[PDB]
Amino acid sequence: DIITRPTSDSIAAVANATKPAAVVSDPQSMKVTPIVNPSSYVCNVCNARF
Amino acid sequence: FCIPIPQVYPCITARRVHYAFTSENNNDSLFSTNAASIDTAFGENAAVS
Repeated sequence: DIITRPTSDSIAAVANATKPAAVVSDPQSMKVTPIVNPSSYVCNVCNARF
Repeated sequence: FCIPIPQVYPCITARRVHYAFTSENNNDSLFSTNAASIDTAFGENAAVS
């Protein structure tokens, strides 16, 4: 069995105040495509693709 | 082939990923760069030969 005593209002306010965005969009981002192509999947034994 | 466009001011360039590049100097067809400007700051600073 579990319970959850909610945190005090004060500390919650402080914590929510400081929350930078984890995913920001900027034009200079050092883009790198996937190493393996995610589109096609090849049967490693009979080379049949899907 | 992919080539950066020469710029006329010191800019901030993003790190890029390149794969292809030849083995000799096959660049003779290039005539000039930034002809209308006063100087090429970052890119290939080609001038009239």
